[PDB]
Amino acid sequence: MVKIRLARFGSKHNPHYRIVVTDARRKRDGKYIEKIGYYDPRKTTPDWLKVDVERARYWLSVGAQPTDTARRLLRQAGVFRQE
Amino acid sequence: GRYIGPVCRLCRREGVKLYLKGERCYSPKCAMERRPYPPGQHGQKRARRPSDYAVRLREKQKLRRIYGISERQFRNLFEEASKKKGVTGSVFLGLLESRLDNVVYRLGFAVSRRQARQLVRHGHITVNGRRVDLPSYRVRPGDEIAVAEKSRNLELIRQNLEAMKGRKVGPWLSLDVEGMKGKFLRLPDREDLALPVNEQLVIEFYSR
Amino acid sequence: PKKVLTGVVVSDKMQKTVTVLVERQFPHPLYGKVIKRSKKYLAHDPEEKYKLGDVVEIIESRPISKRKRFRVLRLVESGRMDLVEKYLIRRQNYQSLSK
Amino acid sequence: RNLSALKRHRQSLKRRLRNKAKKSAIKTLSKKAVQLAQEGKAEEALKIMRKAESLIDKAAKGSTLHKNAAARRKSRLMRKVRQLLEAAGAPLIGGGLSA
RNA sequence: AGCCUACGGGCAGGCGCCGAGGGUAGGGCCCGUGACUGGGGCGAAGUCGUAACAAGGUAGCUGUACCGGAAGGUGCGGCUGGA
RNA sequence: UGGAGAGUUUGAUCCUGGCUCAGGGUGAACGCUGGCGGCGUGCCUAAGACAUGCAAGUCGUGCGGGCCGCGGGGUUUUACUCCGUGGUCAGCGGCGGACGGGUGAGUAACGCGUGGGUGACCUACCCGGAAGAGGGGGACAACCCGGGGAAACUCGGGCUAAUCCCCCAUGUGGACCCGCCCCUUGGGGUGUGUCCAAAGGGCUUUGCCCGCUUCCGGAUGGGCCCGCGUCCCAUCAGCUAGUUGGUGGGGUAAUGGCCCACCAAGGCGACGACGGGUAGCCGGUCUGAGAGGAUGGCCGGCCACAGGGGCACUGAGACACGGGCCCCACUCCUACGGGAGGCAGCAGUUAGGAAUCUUCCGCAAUGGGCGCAAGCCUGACGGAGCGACGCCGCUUGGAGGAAGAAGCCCUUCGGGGUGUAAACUCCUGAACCCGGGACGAAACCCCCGAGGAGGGGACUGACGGUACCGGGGUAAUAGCGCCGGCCAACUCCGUGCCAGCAGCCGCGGUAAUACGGAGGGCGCGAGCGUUACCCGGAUUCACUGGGCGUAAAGGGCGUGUAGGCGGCCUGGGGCGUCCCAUGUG
Ligand SMILES: [Mg+2]
Ligand SMILES: [Mg+2]
Ligand SMILES: [Mg+2]
Ligand SMILES: [Mg+2]
Ligand SMILES: [Mg+2]
Ligand SMILES: [Mg+2]
Ligand SMILES: [Mg+2]
Ligand SMILES: [Mg+2]
Ligand SMILES: [Mg+2]
Ligand SMILES: [Mg+2]
Ligand SMILES: [Mg+2]
Ligand SMILES: [Mg+2]
Ligand SMILES: [Mg+2]
Ligand SMILES: [Mg+2]
Ligand SMILES: [Mg+2]
Ligand SMILES: [Mg+2]
Ligand SMILES: [Mg+2]
Ligand SMILES: [Mg+2]
Ligand SMILES: [Mg+2]
Ligand SMILES: [Mg+2]
Ligand SMILES: [Mg+2]
Ligand SMILES: [Mg+2]
Ligand SMILES: [Mg+2]
Ligand SMILES: [Mg+2]
Ligand SMILES: [Mg+2]
Ligand SMILES: [Mg+2]
Ligand SMILES: [Mg+2]
Ligand SMILES: [Mg+2]
Ligand SMILES: [Mg+2]
Ligand SMILES: [Mg+2]
Ligand SMILES: [Mg+2]
Ligand SMILES: [Mg+2]
Ligand SMILES: [Mg+2]
Ligand SMILES: [Mg+2]
Ligand SMILES: [Mg+2]
Ligand SMILES: [Mg+2]
Ligand SMILES: [Mg+2]
Ligand SMILES: [Mg+2]
Ligand SMILES: [Mg+2]
Ligand SMILES: [Mg+2]
Ligand SMILES: [Mg+2]
Ligand SMILES: [Mg+2]
Ligand SMILES: [Mg+2]
Ligand SMILES: [Mg+2]
Ligand SMILES: [Mg+2]
Ligand SMILES: [Mg+2]
Ligand SMILES: [Mg+2]
Ligand SMILES: [Mg+2]
Ligand SMILES: [Mg+2]
Ligand SMILES: [Mg+2]
Ligand SMILES: [Mg+2]
Ligand SMILES: [Mg+2]
Ligand SMILES: [Mg+2]
Ligand SMILES: [Mg+2]
Ligand SMILES: [Mg+2]
Ligand SMILES: [Mg+2]
Ligand SMILES: [Mg+2]
Ligand SMILES: [Mg+2]
Ligand SMILES: [Mg+2]
Ligand SMILES: [Mg+2]
Ligand SMILES: [Mg+2]
Ligand SMILES: [Mg+2]
Ligand SMILES: [Mg+2]
Ligand SMILES: [Mg+2]
Ligand SMILES: [Mg+2]
Ligand SMILES: [Mg+2]
Ligand SMILES: [Mg+2]
Ligand SMILES: [Mg+2]
Ligand SMILES: [Mg+2]
Ligand SMILES: [Mg+2]
Ligand SMILES: [Mg+2]
Ligand SMILES: [Mg+2]
Ligand SMILES: [Mg+2]
Ligand SMILES: [Mg+2]
Ligand SMILES: [Mg+2]
Ligand SMILES: [Mg+2]
Ligand SMILES: [Mg+2]
Ligand SMILES: [Mg+2]
Ligand SMILES: [Mg+2]
Ligand SMILES: [Mg+2]
Ligand SMILES: [Mg+2]
Ligand SMILES: [Mg+2]
Ligand SMILES: [Mg+2]
Ligand SMILES: [Mg+2]
Ligand SMILES: [Mg+2]
Ligand SMILES: [Mg+2]
Ligand SMILES: [Mg+2]
Ligand SMILES: [Mg+2]
Ligand SMILES: [Mg+2]
Ligand SMILES: [Mg+2]
Ligand SMILES: [Mg+2]
Ligand SMILES: [Mg+2]
Ligand SMILES: [Mg+2]
Ligand SMILES: [Mg+2]
Ligand SMILES: [Mg+2]
Ligand SMILES: [Mg+2]
Ligand SMILES: [Mg+2]
Ligand SMILES: [Mg+2]
Ligand SMILES: [Mg+2]
Ligand SMILES: [Mg+2]
Ligand SMILES: [Mg+2]
Ligand SMILES: [Mg+2]
Ligand SMILES: [Mg+2]
Ligand SMILES: [Mg+2]
Ligand SMILES: [Mg+2]
Ligand SMILES: [Mg+2]
Ligand SMILES: [Mg+2]
Ligand SMILES: [Mg+2]
Ligand SMILES: [Mg+2]
Ligand SMILES: [Mg+2]
Ligand SMILES: [Mg+2]
Ligand SMILES: [Mg+2]
Ligand SMILES: [Mg+2]
Ligand SMILES: [Mg+2]
Ligand SMILES: [Mg+2]
Ligand SMILES: [Mg+2]
Ligand SMILES: [Mg+2]
Ligand SMILES: [Mg+2]
Ligand SMILES: [Mg+2]
Ligand SMILES: [Mg+2]
Ligand SMILES: [Mg+2]
Ligand SMILES: [Mg+2]
Ligand SMILES: [Mg+2]
Ligand SMILES: [Mg+2]
Ligand SMILES: [Mg+2]
Ligand SMILES: [Mg+2]
Ligand SMILES: [Mg+2]
Ligand SMILES: [Mg+2]
Ligand SMILES: [Mg+2]
Ligand SMILES: [Mg+2]
Ligand SMILES: [Mg+2]
Ligand SMILES: [Mg+2]
Ligand SMILES: [Mg+2]
Ligand SMILES: [Mg+2]
Ligand SMILES: [Mg+2]
Ligand SMILES: [Mg+2]
Ligand SMILES: [Mg+2]
Ligand SMILES: [Mg+2]
Ligand SMILES: [Mg+2]
Ligand SMILES: [Mg+2]
Ligand SMILES: [Mg+2]
Ligand SMILES: [Mg+2]
Ligand SMILES: [Mg+2]
Ligand SMILES: [Mg+2]
Ligand SMILES: [Mg+2]
Ligand SMILES: [Mg+2]
Ligand SMILES: [Mg+2]
Ligand SMILES: [Mg+2]
Ligand SMILES: [Mg+2]
Ligand SMILES: [Mg+2]
Ligand SMILES: [Mg+2]
Ligand SMILES: [Mg+2]
Ligand SMILES: [Mg+2]
Ligand SMILES: [Mg+2]
Ligand SMILES: [Mg+2]
Ligand SMILES: [Mg+2]
Ligand SMILES: [Mg+2]
Ligand SMILES: [Mg+2]
Ligand SMILES: [Mg+2]
Ligand SMILES: [Mg+2]
Ligand SMILES: [Mg+2]
Ligand SMILES: [Mg+2]
Ligand SMILES: [Mg+2]
Ligand SMILES: [Mg+2]
Ligand SMILES: [Mg+2]
Ligand SMILES: [Mg+2]
Ligand SMILES: [Mg+2]
Ligand SMILES: [Mg+2]
Ligand SMILES: [Mg+2]
Ligand SMILES: [Mg+2]
Ligand SMILES: [Mg+2]
Ligand SMILES: [Mg+2]
Ligand SMILES: [Mg+2]
Ligand SMILES: [Mg+2]
Ligand SMILES: [Mg+2]
Ligand SMILES: [Mg+2]
Ligand SMILES: [Mg+2]
Ligand SMILES: [Mg+2]
Ligand SMILES: [Mg+2]
Ligand SMILES: [Mg+2]
Ligand SMILES: [Mg+2]
Ligand SMILES: [Mg+2]
Ligand SMILES: [Mg+2]
Ligand SMILES: [Mg+2]
Ligand SMILES: [Mg+2]
Ligand SMILES: [Mg+2]
Ligand SMILES: [Mg+2]
Ligand SMILES: [Mg+2]
Ligand SMILES: [Mg+2]
Ligand SMILES: [Zn+2]
Repeated sequence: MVKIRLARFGSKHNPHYRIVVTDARRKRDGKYIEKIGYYDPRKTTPDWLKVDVERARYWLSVGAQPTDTARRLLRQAGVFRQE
Repeated sequence: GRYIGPVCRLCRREGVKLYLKGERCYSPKCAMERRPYPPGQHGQKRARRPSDYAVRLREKQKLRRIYGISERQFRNLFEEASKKKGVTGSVFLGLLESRLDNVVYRLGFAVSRRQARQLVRHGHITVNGRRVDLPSYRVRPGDEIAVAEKSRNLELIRQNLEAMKGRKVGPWLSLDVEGMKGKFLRLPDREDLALPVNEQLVIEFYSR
Repeated sequence: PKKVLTGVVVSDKMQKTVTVLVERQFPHPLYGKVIKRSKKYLAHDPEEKYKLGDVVEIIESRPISKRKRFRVLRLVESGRMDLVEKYLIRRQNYQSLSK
Repeated sequence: RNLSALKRHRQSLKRRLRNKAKKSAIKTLSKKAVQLAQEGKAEEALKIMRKAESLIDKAAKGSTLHKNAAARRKSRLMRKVRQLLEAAGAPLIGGGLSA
């Protein structure tokens, strides 16, 4: 299926991640459908996370099982939250 | 590495008092006042008509030697000077002057740009409170070049301040000997520096 | 959109097929001067309608055969043998080469 | 050294046979139909055709013959069965055909 | 003739088409090599002459032809880059 | 935001003209030397052959069984078996093994790139909409028995389970023939006829969950098709029988000469066909003022292949690297009947070469497979190891110190140089020691609420006792190229067309700043030089931006084919050309 997950960037020991939608079979750092938001795993700045919640709701709408620790970053941005 | 070898031999090459010593360079010699001629057994014979190369070459020899810097780091800056949109000639110098090992000299905590590097690499310095031992550190505007806390009480540090008392300092700089700190105010304009080098030749030489 | 272009029919021999010659102008990518080149496509003519000397529009279409991947969209005019002249004489000259 | 991919190989062999069996009976049945379809018969030329049209889609359930490839078989079957009867006959017994 | 069958059929097997490649025959291109032979280049001093640069001591050059140890000579035209 | 030139044909001069050098670059290698770190990077050759270890499995919540361990009995008691549960081993069955990882052989091609086409197509798993699951029957492994075999494995005989195979029904629907309308390539709807569905399992069981069947849509991933772009030789000029098209068929998910029968005589080519040589292509990369040239390593996308070659099976998907069958080559086993194997996966070995790494640590993180979950596997990955291979940062000290040590070198014997250099005094404190010591890691999971949205709580770190912090603390590696001109840094001696230098011009034939050593000097500095190759200079293939009276260069002269080019006025179209917008890049 199409999945929403993370992709490594930034040097060795200095990880970053692009939360992105790609085909499950793709390579990790490989070409992807669309970048939604980044995420610093160490918070070296105030901007240690971000999510284009507009389209994120979209892919879940068109079905797109995301990772576990990918869903996590989505709960913090609370794409699922509604009240 | 720096010119760890004899220093006063360099001044004797451009027939110019290159200030790179300290107390002595203001004595009766940067080694100069007794030997206004090049080293080696020769030299003090009838000098040779310098070629366009000879000149433009040695002009660059001064500017670098002045900051006791390596050819590597040196040309990297000149090239970088070429990248940013502005008068490369002068721009270079400003970047060249934003060196931490040089700012500490301009702030006068150190007798020479060499002593300045040692003090810096030894961490005796600090920017905006945080410590720094990288003499290449690009000093930003508004940065506070302060002497490290446990460093203040040192004798050598004091003596260089006992000389920076009252006596003015760079117009793009502010001393504050009381707090034993300092301040990088703004990137110098061409005139604010008085280097014995015509920066235009140094550009020319960088074309081969 | 299905690509389309016009050209002169210059072969009626085949059954339910015709040959269209199409020119295109474009500048030399180093020498500017606009230059012309040409190509022949195999058009599908199921009604055996279009004849020699016809200027016609053809359209990128479902593969009819090995070389046929176009269909004759519509006619443009009949009298155009003048072009068929230049094409044939071009083929005439090849004789005066190989030894 | 011995990956248990054998489980996959032994399985395919069983698979191969089933498909081989379902598929072959498809062919031999269809032949009976076309033979009788031309042979003027129809009281059963169509009766046979049913077991065919059936066995096709039934095989279609399984991973055997699948997709519209199940349809082709049916089309290229009864489409020809009907015509073979057009050699004098008229839609007799209620075959899978609508008049 | 064997096997399975809910007997309507299936599998096994047999034959045919095509088929990796193997074999035979004759062609094409390319590379290496070959007694010997043809000219070419290079050379600090060789043998023979002295054709060219001065009217080069028969003005030169040239296409062709014939001839001569060798440069070359001569015939027929041509050129001036000769007079 | 960019553009420099020099030496060399002469007695000298101008010009043409070739050679040559300074620059930048590299997956480099070689020599001499070599201290610390960080991020990168490392078989370009034989797509040669490989020991060993690991690199793809997973679900007991699909099914029965061997084994071992725990607890109990159905029985008033008992053979023992029934029953509950954990583990293990295979088997049956499901999902994945077509992703991931490696290599450039092949390929001059719709292979790649770029923009489009499909009314000519498929899409496992995920997401949305609708409907449905009634009854009945069967086989084969495991296991039991007997046989053959060295082994690998194998034959026969008998039981049996299921989400395995099968028949009948229900047909929301879908498939097919034919007919009708819409639309218009095979798109949508409708009618009669016929054809096809389903599987159970688990718990807290009157209900929720994971599944199962049919159909439409979505998302994603593809197949095929087309315009245009993509190397050298024309001393390769003609090429073509499935060849070009047609009718009907076979095959596929699907078009097509893909494949076949029949018919027609076509198709391609100087706008370079056919042939030969070479090559994976691109984003990009190196150089250049740019236009241009050169290139495709690491990284991402696409293609191709898995010792050579062919083939199909299974499957949503493959002609499948760690699946299958066959031939050839090679390796090993053998009881000579027969049999096993495939590193261009991670390490490592051997061969070749000028040359290219540890048989390391770990699933903690990210990512992938299976599963309800717990969790299991993962040489993808996350790290560490080795090599100045590259880029970057850093150190071998800082201040003071003679009208100037000794030594060595030169000398007009007065002196000059090395040289503030050292010695010396002072200061700082790489290394080494002491203590503390992570970020990377909050989610699956647990309770409240409903297993949802929302909240709260807990476990988990290979690197690593690492980075970084605080404390204490020793002045503690410098080397290489050059010094006639270009090109810049000079003297002494030895040598004597010998020894040797050399990129060009040239140097040496007893007075060499050109050979070798020394003193001194210049340029770089943990590097410096050399070889190779690319761009530059080269404006020396010149579009930007060159020339042809004598320097190389006008065809011996005509006629003319294609092509190239084309006068003055008006009008239509709007291809080139120009502008805007938008998609794409
Ligand atoms: Mg040094
Ligand atoms: Mg500006
Ligand atoms: Mg065809
Ligand atoms: Mg056709
Ligand atoms: Mg010929
Ligand atoms: Mg079959
Ligand atoms: Mg039969
Ligand atoms: Mg048969
Ligand atoms: Mg019909
Ligand atoms: Mg058979
Ligand atoms: Mg035959
Ligand atoms: Mg054959
Ligand atoms: Mg053959
Ligand atoms: Mg054979
Ligand atoms: Mg043989
Ligand atoms: Mg032969
Ligand atoms: Mg020969
Ligand atoms: Mg020969
Ligand atoms: Mg001769
Ligand atoms: Mg020759
Ligand atoms: Mg001689
Ligand atoms: Mg001679
Ligand atoms: Mg003569
Ligand atoms: Mg003479
Ligand atoms: Mg005469
Ligand atoms: Mg004469
Ligand atoms: Mg004469
Ligand atoms: Mg003459
Ligand atoms: Mg001549
Ligand atoms: Mg002559
Ligand atoms: Mg004659
Ligand atoms: Mg004449
Ligand atoms: Mg005359
Ligand atoms: Mg005359
Ligand atoms: Mg005369
Ligand atoms: Mg006269
Ligand atoms: Mg700029
Ligand atoms: Mg230049
Ligand atoms: Mg010359
Ligand atoms: Mg010369
Ligand atoms: Mg000359
Ligand atoms: Mg001369
Ligand atoms: Mg020149
Ligand atoms: Mg240069
Ligand atoms: Mg090397
Ligand atoms: Mg070596
Ligand atoms: Mg060497
Ligand atoms: Mg070495
Ligand atoms: Mg060494
Ligand atoms: Mg080192
Ligand atoms: Mg570092
Ligand atoms: Mg590290
Ligand atoms: Mg190998
Ligand atoms: Mg091992
Ligand atoms: Mg069990
Ligand atoms: Mg369990
Ligand atoms: Mg389940
Ligand atoms: Mg059991
Ligand atoms: Mg058990
Ligand atoms: Mg046990
Ligand atoms: Mg019991
Ligand atoms: Mg039990
Ligand atoms: Mg497998
Ligand atoms: Mg497989
Ligand atoms: Mg695949
Ligand atoms: Mg070719
Ligand atoms: Mg294309
Ligand atoms: Mg593309
Ligand atoms: Mg898959
Ligand atoms: Mg599933
Ligand atoms: Mg899915
Ligand atoms: Mg789904
Ligand atoms: Mg829903
Ligand atoms: Mg049943
Ligand atoms: Mg029965
Ligand atoms: Mg039963
Ligand atoms: Mg036995
Ligand atoms: Mg036995
Ligand atoms: Mg045996
Ligand atoms: Mg049995
Ligand atoms: Mg049996
Ligand atoms: Mg009913
Ligand atoms: Mg039904
Ligand atoms: Mg119905
Ligand atoms: Mg209905
Ligand atoms: Mg009608
Ligand atoms: Mg409709
Ligand atoms: Mg039914
Ligand atoms: Mg059922
Ligand atoms: Mg089933
Ligand atoms: Mg149930
Ligand atoms: Mg769809
Ligand atoms: Mg979609
Ligand atoms: Mg498509
Ligand atoms: Mg093209
Ligand atoms: Mg050519
Ligand atoms: Mg011929
Ligand atoms: Mg021929
Ligand atoms: Mg045929
Ligand atoms: Mg057809
Ligand atoms: Mg064909
Ligand atoms: Mg056809
Ligand atoms: Mg045929
Ligand atoms: Mg041709
Ligand atoms: Mg060609
Ligand atoms: Mg050509
Ligand atoms: Mg060739
Ligand atoms: Mg190749
Ligand atoms: Mg420009
Ligand atoms: Mg280019
Ligand atoms: Mg590689
Ligand atoms: Mg990289
Ligand atoms: Mg690559
Ligand atoms: Mg192959
Ligand atoms: Mg192979
Ligand atoms: Mg599958
Ligand atoms: Mg299949
Ligand atoms: Mg398929
Ligand atoms: Mg393959
Ligand atoms: Mg393949
Ligand atoms: Mg495979
Ligand atoms: Mg295979
Ligand atoms: Mg392999
Ligand atoms: Mg393998
Ligand atoms: Mg062998
Ligand atoms: Mg054996
Ligand atoms: Mg085996
Ligand atoms: Mg390996
Ligand atoms: Mg070796
Ligand atoms: Mg472990
Ligand atoms: Mg993991
Ligand atoms: Mg993890
Ligand atoms: Mg893994
Ligand atoms: Mg390491
Ligand atoms: Mg290492
Ligand atoms: Mg090295
Ligand atoms: Mg460095
Ligand atoms: Mg010192
Ligand atoms: Mg003195
Ligand atoms: Mg002395
Ligand atoms: Mg000494
Ligand atoms: Mg001297
Ligand atoms: Mg002297
Ligand atoms: Mg000192
Ligand atoms: Mg010294
Ligand atoms: Mg003391
Ligand atoms: Mg301290
Ligand atoms: Mg502790
Ligand atoms: Mg943590
Ligand atoms: Mg934490
Ligand atoms: Mg988390
Ligand atoms: Mg609860
Ligand atoms: Mg809260
Ligand atoms: Mg916790
Ligand atoms: Mg806690
Ligand atoms: Mg820890
Ligand atoms: Mg760890
Ligand atoms: Mg410390
Ligand atoms: Mg202390
Ligand atoms: Mg200390
Ligand atoms: Mg020391
Ligand atoms: Mg050192
Ligand atoms: Mg060095
Ligand atoms: Mg050098
Ligand atoms: Mg020298
Ligand atoms: Mg002497
Ligand atoms: Mg000497
Ligand atoms: Mg001496
Ligand atoms: Mg000699
Ligand atoms: Mg030398
Ligand atoms: Mg001489
Ligand atoms: Mg001498
Ligand atoms: Mg030299
Ligand atoms: Mg010596
Ligand atoms: Mg020296
Ligand atoms: Mg250096
Ligand atoms: Mg070098
Ligand atoms: Mg070279
Ligand atoms: Mg070049
Ligand atoms: Mg030229
Ligand atoms: Mg050239
Ligand atoms: Mg020539
Ligand atoms: Mg001439
Ligand atoms: Mg003429
Ligand atoms: Mg002419
Ligand atoms: Mg002629
Ligand atoms: Mg007009
Ligand atoms: Mg345009
Ligand atoms: Mg646009
Ligand atoms: Zn001085």
